[PDB]
Amino acid sequence: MNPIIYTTLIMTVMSGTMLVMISSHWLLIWIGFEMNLLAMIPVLMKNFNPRATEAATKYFLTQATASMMLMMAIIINLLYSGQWTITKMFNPVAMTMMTMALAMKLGLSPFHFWVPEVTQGISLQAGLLLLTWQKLAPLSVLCQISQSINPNLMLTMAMLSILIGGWGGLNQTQLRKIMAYSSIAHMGWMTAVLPYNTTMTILNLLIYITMTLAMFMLLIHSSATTTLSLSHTWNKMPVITSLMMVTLLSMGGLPPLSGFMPKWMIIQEMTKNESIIMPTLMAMTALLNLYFYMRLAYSSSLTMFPSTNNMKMKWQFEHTKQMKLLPTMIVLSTLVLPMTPALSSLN
Amino acid sequence: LQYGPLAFVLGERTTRKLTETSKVITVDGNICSGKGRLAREIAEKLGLRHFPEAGIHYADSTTGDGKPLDVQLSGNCSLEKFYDDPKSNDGNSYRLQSWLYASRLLQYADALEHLLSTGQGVVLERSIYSDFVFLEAMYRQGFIRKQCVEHYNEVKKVTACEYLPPHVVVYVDVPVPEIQSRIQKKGNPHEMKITAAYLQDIENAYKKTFLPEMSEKCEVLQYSAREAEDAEKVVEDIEYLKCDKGPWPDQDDRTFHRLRMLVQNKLEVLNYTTIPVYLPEITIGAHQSDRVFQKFTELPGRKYSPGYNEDVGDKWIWLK
Amino acid sequence: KFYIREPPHGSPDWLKVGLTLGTSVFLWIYLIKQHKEDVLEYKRRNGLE
Amino acid sequence: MLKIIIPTTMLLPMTWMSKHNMIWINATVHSLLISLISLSLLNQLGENSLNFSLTFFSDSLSAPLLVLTTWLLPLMLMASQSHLSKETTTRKKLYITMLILLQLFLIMTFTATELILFYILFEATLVPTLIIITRWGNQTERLNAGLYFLFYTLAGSLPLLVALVYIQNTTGSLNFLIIHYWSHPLSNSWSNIFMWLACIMAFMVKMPLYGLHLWLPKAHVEAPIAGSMVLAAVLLKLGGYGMMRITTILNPLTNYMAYPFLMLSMWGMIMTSSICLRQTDLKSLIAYSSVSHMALVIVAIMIQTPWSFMGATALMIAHGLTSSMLFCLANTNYERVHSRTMILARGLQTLLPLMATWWLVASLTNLALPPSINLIGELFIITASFSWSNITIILMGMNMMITALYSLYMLITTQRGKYTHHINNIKPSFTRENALMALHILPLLLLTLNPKMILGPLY
Amino acid sequence: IRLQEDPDPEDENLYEKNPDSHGYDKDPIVDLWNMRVVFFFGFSIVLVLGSTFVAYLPDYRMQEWARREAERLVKYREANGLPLMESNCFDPNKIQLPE
Amino acid sequence: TMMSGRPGRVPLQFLPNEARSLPPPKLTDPRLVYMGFLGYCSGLIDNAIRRRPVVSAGLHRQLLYVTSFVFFGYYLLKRQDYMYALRDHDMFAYVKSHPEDFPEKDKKTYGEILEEFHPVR
Ligand SMILES: CCCCCCCCCCCCCCCCCC(=O)OC[C@H](COP(=O)([O-])OCC(O)COP(=O)([O-])OC[C@@H](COC(=O)CCCCCCCCCCCCCCCCC)OC(=O)CCCCCCCCCCCCCCCCC)OC(=O)CCCCCCCCCCCCCCCCC
Ligand SMILES: CCCCCCCCCCCCCCCCC[C@@H](O)O[C@H](CO[C@H](O)CCCCCCCCCCCCCCC)COP(=O)(O)OCC[N+](C)(C)C
Ligand SMILES: CCCCCCCCCCCCCCCCC[C@@H](O)O[C@H](CO[C@H](O)CCCCCCCCCCCCCCC)COP(=O)(O)OCC[N+](C)(C)C
Ligand SMILES: CCCCCCCCCCCCCCCCCC(=O)OC[C@H](COP(=O)(O)OCCN)OC(=O)CCCCCCCCCCCCCCCCC
Ligand SMILES: Nc1ncnc2c1ncn2[C@@H]1O[C@H](COP(=O)(O)OP(=O)(O)O)[C@@H](O)[C@H]1O
Repeated sequence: MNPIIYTTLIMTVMSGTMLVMISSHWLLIWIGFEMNLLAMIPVLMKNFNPRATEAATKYFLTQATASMMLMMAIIINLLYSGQWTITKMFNPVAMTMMTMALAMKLGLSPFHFWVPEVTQGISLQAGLLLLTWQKLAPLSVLCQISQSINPNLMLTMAMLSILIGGWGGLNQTQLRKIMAYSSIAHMGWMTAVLPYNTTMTILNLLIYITMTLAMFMLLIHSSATTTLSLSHTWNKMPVITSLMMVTLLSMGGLPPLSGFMPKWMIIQEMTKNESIIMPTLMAMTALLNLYFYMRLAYSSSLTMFPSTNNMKMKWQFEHTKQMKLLPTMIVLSTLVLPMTPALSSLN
Repeated sequence: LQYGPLAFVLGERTTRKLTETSKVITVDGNICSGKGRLAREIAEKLGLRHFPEAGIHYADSTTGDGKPLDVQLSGNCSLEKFYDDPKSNDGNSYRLQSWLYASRLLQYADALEHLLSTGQGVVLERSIYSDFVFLEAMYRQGFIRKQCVEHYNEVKKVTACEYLPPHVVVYVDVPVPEIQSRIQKKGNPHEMKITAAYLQDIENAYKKTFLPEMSEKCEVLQYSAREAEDAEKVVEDIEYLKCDKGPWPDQDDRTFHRLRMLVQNKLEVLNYTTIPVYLPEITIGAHQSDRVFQKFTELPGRKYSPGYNEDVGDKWIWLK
Repeated sequence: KFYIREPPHGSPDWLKVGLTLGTSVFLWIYLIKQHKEDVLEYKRRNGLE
Repeated sequence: MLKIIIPTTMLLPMTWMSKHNMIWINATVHSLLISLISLSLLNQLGENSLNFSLTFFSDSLSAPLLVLTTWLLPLMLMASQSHLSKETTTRKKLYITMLILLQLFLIMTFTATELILFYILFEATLVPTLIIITRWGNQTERLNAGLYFLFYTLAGSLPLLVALVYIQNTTGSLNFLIIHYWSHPLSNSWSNIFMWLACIMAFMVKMPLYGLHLWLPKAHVEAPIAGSMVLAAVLLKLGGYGMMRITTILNPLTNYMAYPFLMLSMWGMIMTSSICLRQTDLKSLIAYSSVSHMALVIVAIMIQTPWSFMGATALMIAHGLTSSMLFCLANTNYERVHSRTMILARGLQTLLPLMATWWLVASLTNLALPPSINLIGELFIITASFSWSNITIILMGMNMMITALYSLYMLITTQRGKYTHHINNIKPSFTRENALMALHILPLLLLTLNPKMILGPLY
Repeated sequence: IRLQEDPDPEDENLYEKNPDSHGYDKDPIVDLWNMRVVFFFGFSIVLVLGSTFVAYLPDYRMQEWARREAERLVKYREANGLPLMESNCFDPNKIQLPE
Repeated sequence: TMMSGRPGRVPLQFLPNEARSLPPPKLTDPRLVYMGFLGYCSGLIDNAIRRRPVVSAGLHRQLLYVTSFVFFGYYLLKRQDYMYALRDHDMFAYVKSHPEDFPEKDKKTYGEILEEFHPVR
């Protein structure tokens, strides 16, 4: 792919998301979604191989079905209200269809399989962009339409997402599938807190994006896509393994790291509204995520797996490409707990 | 500046610098032949750049100071031990074979980078495409194992599926008795311990597999010893051949940009040479790996990046 | 001349060094001026001085 | 409290900027200086605590624990010197950094004035301990030990976080002074029962409680010497401190919910002492003895009488010191013979007289020989339990008998008898080891001389 | 065999290379000064100075003050014939029972 | 969403004109010091990742890290203080406007208040 074409497609994806986030018209929001998907498909199919083609095909099918459902919901809402402005939807059936379409776009359970499938199919940069941006946009739409969301359905989908992410991450071995299930669990947390405080939703989004960027960029730096491939990193650059370990600890919600702040704020907000059982179950279920994070950290940082012989040549040579904002994302993902009251600024 | 997408956008195109002599003339040949002399003759006459045959201390040569490192820190293998005890129980034979394949892959990447950054052709004494003959010769004699052969095949596939094919098997066909006579005349005892069956297996691998395989891709120019003495005839034959062979005619500017980005990054070149396949011959224990890495870091000019080593005479560290 | 190849960071990039130092100094002086203006505006608006 | 907090955050850069051969010297000297500085917190009042600021305060319960932590850091440094000779400079500095961070988190946990900050720091102590165990442990089971420890603690403590945020929303503040002055009785309903369960179960899993204690042998056996020293002496006391702090808002429901935990704790004393009777590993014996003592402290806290809190505090301090000394002795014996089996090495009194003396003193302090603070705390707890009911005396008596039995059993097995013939690498005891044992044992006798400093705020 | 692994090294004895070793470090001077600083600081400073500091800590617990106040109250009570210990902590006049 | 949709809210404005009536954060603020500490840590991590002397290489870029973090932290603190002040102002206004919803209660002394006593035995 030509660099000019690649940057044009990236800017088209970003422009589609910006159009979705700045448009007050349902037709314009749908147009932004269509543009985002259209420009996103080649980014997935950059490195051409049958696995990438299959991942792109599955992603296209899922996103097209979600877009059709979203347009149907828009039309149904227009039928009973005659309004195009994105506000509290005036029809429960249209609201349910919109919620299901946005859940399918985000990856919430039971619409989650395509997330690990595509993430394994595509490369690390494609997975990073996919997760981050393609979860950034529908969450903005949901935050705009929050006041009409059915709490029962939203919380059911959120809890299912958390459980499914935990169990999938427990069983998986591939780094990209682990990241996909982590994304599913964090989206579950965000959508669980969504019907109560969109500010907490945005805070969780920002923290999750920072941690995911840090983890994916560390994986790109180490050029590891499996557990055993990552197990050789300690013999070439042990600093990266330690940074990855602290990032994994933060993603598990362990205090006093940055990952504990979203869970803490969400628990507080949900327990303000006389909801105890849901926060308790959500907090207890994150232990599965922390378990597979710790299992991944054992193989890379806290132990020394056997190495190979060409690693000496690896030592002789030096990394050339420099990651952008990697130290900043590492610091922001582990040491911003004492700056929690900035959520008022985020408000 | 360093080559990249910004340079490509600005207009640094590879096909602009390419010429008729911009050819990766790999010269494939046999053991103890005049291939090294023939390659040097071809490089001078055609104006190309000659790469000496890749090795452990060739891999050691390109990085830092050109002086070689200790065998413990680099390679962990020796050719003399392979000659003395080919079937030793420490896996030195396959360890040496894998290290030599990695060195040849690095050398091919360097040659491609030089060709695509300067437009000058390159002459290689041996390449990764002809490296499998030694592995087959070892396997026939029983020096290495089937698992070693499978690991070599996997690494070779995943690492050589990327780069462009070589240019000529200049097979300096020297009979095995003449090879043995030359080895005896040279006088090195370790190579004098080479058996005749091992030398025959290399020739069988070249003639039965490598020669037919490369005939489809490109022209193959086979010469005897006396024919290879006349390098002018070889040069004339090289300049004569013209056809639509290989992917080079269909190579585009974008493909050349991708290839240059791949070959300018050595860690991406040597990425799949360390796949997690735990053969006893190549696997290193955790404690030994840690100790050897500590020694390598204790080496004089290799603790930090090249521009940030005070002990070797780097200044302005605090402003760099 | 220890390294056979010239390292990409062999010599300091004086352009980058100057840009970095100038940016740091400019940001610091702008922050100090902004703080002084904010203090004066707060005092004027609240009538303290 | 900043006069103690800042010197630790200065220990960090000092450790990372010191020379390769001076890290241990600098760390030990400045840790001793910080301990001397922290000794000033023992000047507590009689009515109200010392309120330094809105964030940190010191009480007659917090001060001895802070002094114990600041005193325990240099001993861990000495043990690390012992067992980390061949490590690289960067890894040694990382180990010292982990110890320093753990000490800082413990200090802030003990001096925190609000329950949510207390929870944050008390959970922050998990990371350095897990890293130390799973990184510098010697055997394969260290990963499993770390997993068990981390997940037991988190499964205990997450409902505590939910309960704390609920309590703040309901009442207005989690500040300890406010929740003590504005305390109101807790009605006997299912919601109050479950809130009580959340808080108490969190601190009991941390304590630990019998039935929730397997993580303790798993982690203490497989941890390095410094990790074992900090796990047994200080990290076990976080649960006791929390229970003595959190029970202010749980009355009168504690009078009704304490029965299952009291029965569990007493029968756990009995069971763990009996387990100590038949242990083939010395570290496991010490760990189960720690479990028994913590069960006794649980009984004291649950019966919750003014004579039981003083005994609880005294027993916590005494057990911390005694367990640290026992672990140090066991580690010396292990480093001599590279095995934790107790019957492997014998005749150690013939081979090493001074270590035999240290073993005798440590085992005498373990079995609560009067007038040691171990016995003071145990006797206060026993008297309070007798006032509570008149069969607790039977249970305490049999527990005390079995405790003496297994203490003297391990002493006789390790030190007395005929030396093993084929073990010929028993070098004379080092001055470092002798000084470590002396620094462990002398403060116990000094606190015996002056016992009012470790009897809590109810003295 | 399965790996190219180093053999387990024999444990080094500090007394072999230094019969006067204190067990702190393999360098003689560093070992000697580590022992000296540990002994001096810990034993002398911490033990002796902290022990005497704690012994002579001021009576902020008001034990002696409480004893003197108790003596004064006992003297005043038994001089005037009043009971030594009052029946109630608070004043029933100020306490208003619900009725 | 609570604050969004408040009357008089200008979109995409980091700090409105009414925020200038509040005391600006002091340059010696502990939060600003923590932001500078985060910048210094980011610089050290940059040196470690790029394999340079951590505490002595790239002093200019470490200074730039610290300066940028301090600048953004100062503006973030200003916005946070403005938001909290606005929240308190709205709360007090609503409490004033709804006295029947927020009534004063009689203050009874503990001598008058009857509370049950639960013995501990
Ligand atoms: C004021 C107090 C502030 C305290 C802040 C505390 C928190 C700091 C967070 C940020 C730290 C950034 C560190 C960057 C990486 C550095 C690595 C390194 O080599 O360092 C050696 C480096 C020099 O050695 P080198 O020869 O250049 O490097 C050798 C190579 O690394 C070649 O060596 P190698 O590759 O052979 O080394 C192998 C090593 C390579 O791996 C590492 O070195 C990784 C170490 C962790 C880095 C990532 C940390 C991320 C954040 C974690 C936060 C956790 C909670 C922290 C709570 C803090 C509360 C205060 O890997 C292993 O050993 C494998 C096993 C790993 C086990 C687990 C390790 C990670 C534990 C996670 C928590 C660590 C927290 C403390 C970290 C301290 C690091 C210095 O020294 C320093 O970096 C010292 C930095 C501190 C002093 C700076 C100078 C100050 C002078 C003036 C003082 C004035 C005081 C008053 C004013 C203060 C104004 C600020
Ligand atoms: C020789 C054989 C020894 C072993 C067998 C023992 C046999 C009995 C030996 C008795 C020897 C001592 C007898 C004489 C004692 C004289 C000193 C004693 O009288 O003073 C004590 C005081 O001792 C100290 O208080 C002990 C200090 C204990 C604390 C030391 C801490 C050191 C740092 C270590 C930290 C460890 C942390 C552990 C958690 C805190 C008691 O307090 P007090 O009589 O009224 O003080 C008088 C001063 N006044 C009048 C103004 C009040
Ligand atoms: C570690 C995770 C946090 C990452 C922090 C970086 C994230 C990007 C920050 C980019 C800041 C750009 C500011 C430049 C001016 C932007 C003005 C406009 O875009 O936003 C303004 C300010 O809004 C911004 O969202 C606030 C920026 C706050 C950035 C820091 C957030 C910190 C969150 C707490 C994390 C703990 C602190 C960690 C240290 C940073 C006004 O918004 P407004 O249109 O009128 O309100 C309605 C919009 N809603 C619906 C989204 C609310
Ligand atoms: C919005 C993104 C802004 C990104 C700015 C940085 C450039 C792109 C990323 C490059 C890679 C990251 C690491 C950079 C340092 C290491 C590489 C190096 O040597 O860079 C040299 C360069 C010299 O500085 P110079 O070119 O003068 O930059 C200012 C120009 N006006 O050194 C530098 O330029 C150092 C700059 C450090 C910047 C740290 C990141 C920004 C922090 C801002 C504070 C707020 C943080 C919170 C999140 C963002 C909020 C807006
Ligand atoms: N892949 C390989 N495996 C084992 N040995 C190899 C391999 N490649 C080269 N060698 C050894 O390197 C030596 C190269 O000698 P060569 O350069 O052919 O001699 P001359 O310079 O006389 O032509 C040979 O003796 C051969 O045994």
